[PDB]
Amino acid sequence: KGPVAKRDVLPDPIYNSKLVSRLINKMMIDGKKGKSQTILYKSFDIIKERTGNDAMEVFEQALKNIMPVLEVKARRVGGANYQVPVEVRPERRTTLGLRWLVNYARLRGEKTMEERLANEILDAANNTGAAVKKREDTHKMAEANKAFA
Amino acid sequence: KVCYFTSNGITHIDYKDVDLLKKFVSERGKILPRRVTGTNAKYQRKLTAAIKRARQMALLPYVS
Amino acid sequence: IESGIAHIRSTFNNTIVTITDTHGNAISWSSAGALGFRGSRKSTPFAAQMAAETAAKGSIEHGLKTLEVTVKGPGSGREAAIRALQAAGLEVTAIRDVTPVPHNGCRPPKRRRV
RNA sequence: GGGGAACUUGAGUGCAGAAGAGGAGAGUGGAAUUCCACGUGUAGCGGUGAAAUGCGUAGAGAUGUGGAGGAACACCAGUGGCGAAGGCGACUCUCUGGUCUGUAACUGACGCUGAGGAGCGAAAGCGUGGGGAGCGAACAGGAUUAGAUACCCUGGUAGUCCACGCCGUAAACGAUGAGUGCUAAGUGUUAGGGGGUUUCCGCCCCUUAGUGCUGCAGCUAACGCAUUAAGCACUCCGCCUGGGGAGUACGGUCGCAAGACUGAAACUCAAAGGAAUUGACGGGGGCCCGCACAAGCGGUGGAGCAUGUGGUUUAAUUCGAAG
Repeated sequence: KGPVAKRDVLPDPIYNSKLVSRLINKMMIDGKKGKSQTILYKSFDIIKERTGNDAMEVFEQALKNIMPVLEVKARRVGGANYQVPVEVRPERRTTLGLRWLVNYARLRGEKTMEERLANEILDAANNTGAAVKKREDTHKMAEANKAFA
Repeated sequence: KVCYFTSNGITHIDYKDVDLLKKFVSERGKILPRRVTGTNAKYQRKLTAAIKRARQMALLPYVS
Repeated sequence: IESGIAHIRSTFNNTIVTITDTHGNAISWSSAGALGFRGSRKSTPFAAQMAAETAAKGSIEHGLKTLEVTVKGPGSGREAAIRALQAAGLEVTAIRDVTPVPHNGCRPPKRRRV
């Protein structure tokens, strides 16, 4: 066995910012192609309308808000199944936070997908959202069991 | 490896001589073992006899 | 109340912390159970570390600066709390490894696997 | 074999040293555990894989003092030493046993073994009188479990200790009886003695007696033992003759008792066993692998239907397949 990894959804190499990185590539982890690259790219403009600024900035601001920095896994010891706090790798951070946004977007429930997702992006740009809610529950769980190393 | 008593050629302890007993007990009051004092096996038992006698006589502490 | 002595027991289940005066007069104390650890978690070094700074906080407001610590029994809390003291801003002048070591004492309890 | 006269190597005595938890009696001392009173002292302490019983606001635990007691003597401590064996470790003293070394002054075979007999003989156990800190059968409570009369936790009676008697057993083992002589070495270590350089230290060579570790020949069925023989030999004693039945039954001798020693049989089986060999397996160890597990996706069973199987059903529901 051994470590393994890959990269994809790559934007262009040079003169590339994160905003156009996503405006041409990235994320889209909702299903097959189509119904993504669509039901998206339009979520951003509705929040260009809903906020008087660049609709991208709120995206990674809400992302920063959702990012955890500790979490906890399960280990078998004696007969207790202690919950052991651990850290998060730089890529594990992004994948899991993005995952939380997408799954809660498809859980919350309103008229339709793109307004659902946009409302959560702003509810995570502000620090009152469902995904952020799970973020602080994982966090309080973790440093409530900080003792276990 | 160096054997202090046979090196300096001295006979039995003469327990009153409390000066070298400090050197042969640790600062904690623990009596040092052969592995560190390097003294001869026959003399070590009469050593611990002498230290025990003087310890009872309160010339060396039981614990420091 | 400038100088004192901090005593900590390092057991396999708990770690108590208590401070006293050179005249052997207590001021304040703390413990893993005092803080809220109930199970085996009391034995963790973290619990003793927490105990250390609550003891320090109960110490400062009475105005004691210099300490020297006596540790009793073997346990994981040996290293945690002692450096937690200086992490709490205090100054511990000596470390004393005083534990009851009987020459023969009393016959210990039976074995754990019979 | 008997008798007489020698002799000294065997066996002892004397002489000079050496060592030792060798034994019995008296006293003495240090760290602790517990309890008690006292100061300070807030909220839990204790405990296990988690927990719980327990102890605490009637102030615990913790922490600083002072007492009270009973048990064992930390490091020194070492496959070290002593003892015939059980066993024997703090210190001092009183009494007392045995051993080794060098001698050559003494006696001159005074030696070995030993059925019965006698005495010792760990721990538990018993009797009398004390003592009782801790530990702790029994016993209670709390856990675990389907159950748990246990493993775990909190208590805790008898015992554990002392004086005098009794029992006479242990895997009382080196699972190897005692004594004597001979048979390659190497290597530690304990108590000595002699010598070569110094009567300095410490360097080495011989040398007895122990006490380990490797290793020839030899023995061994294999392991392995191998000058501390399980080798080569001689004396004396004890013990064995297939496994159960059974160290039980009966009868005796002991014991207050528990029980101990002596110790059949009928019946029944063709095996029971020792050591080594190869696989298997372990809630054994050391490595390594696999969508094996983690880390993700989407599913199965909840509904309807398609199909296969079990059951039932028939006249037949053709037979085969069954982790």
